[PDB]
Amino acid sequence: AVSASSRWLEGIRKWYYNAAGFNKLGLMRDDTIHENDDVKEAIRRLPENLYDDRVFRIKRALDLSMRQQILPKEQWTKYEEDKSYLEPYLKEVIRERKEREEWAKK
Amino acid sequence: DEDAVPTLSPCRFTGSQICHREDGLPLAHVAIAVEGPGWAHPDNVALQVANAIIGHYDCTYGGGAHLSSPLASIAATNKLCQSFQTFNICYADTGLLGAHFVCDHMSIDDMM
Amino acid sequence: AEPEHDHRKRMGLKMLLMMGLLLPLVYAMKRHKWSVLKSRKLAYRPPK
Repeated sequence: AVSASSRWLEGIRKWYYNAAGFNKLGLMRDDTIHENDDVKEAIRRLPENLYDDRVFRIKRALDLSMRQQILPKEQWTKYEEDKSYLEPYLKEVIRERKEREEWAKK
Repeated sequence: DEDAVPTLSPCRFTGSQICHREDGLPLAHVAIAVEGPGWAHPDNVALQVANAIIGHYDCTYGGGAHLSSPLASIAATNKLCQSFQTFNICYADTGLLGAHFVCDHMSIDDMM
Repeated sequence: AEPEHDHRKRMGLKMLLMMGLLLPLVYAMKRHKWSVLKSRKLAYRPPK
């Protein structure tokens, strides 16, 4: 259904994504997340392929940050191509903690 | 016999490091070498004398503590090692002179 | 007010001349050691 308002909402989201600039280092959104306990558990649950891809992406970014350089524009992560690979692991970890917290109430 | 031969061009040695990090693998392999001279060179003999002093080791040798080589003795006593070997690989006018070893992840720094 | 004025400035010249030597040289020392890192190449080689 939804057309004109949605693309503008997406436009501000896409604008901010580019201004954030983790994509200039080849980072995905989920690579940049602060490692709390919920997050560390989500990393631990990642499958082999995704875990190893995550590390290479961090390494390549820390390497760039040391040299104070960025990737060629060709190689920046496109907002449309940004895979929220951690989110469903993290969501489930949060859901598990919240159930424990409800049981601890009663 | 006939035209177009090459003789061997000399091969530049570079002080350098390659690090294939693979944590899935149960033991680390490290090889380290300086530039040897060639096949031809008289001081290959004295380098080999020296390499024999450092020697080789393996976890299936008799003699932990009592082995003559201080590398072999300490590697056995302190469990630093599954194996090491000295080498002097020779090519025309260049070589690889040093040592290879195989060890646990927590033992590389001590072995070096 | 300031008997040290003349000594202060002679020392001052001696400082700037020394710092003009020592700052580029210590910089060159830090650049030497850091070279190993600043020119490092990474490759990712996963199975399949």
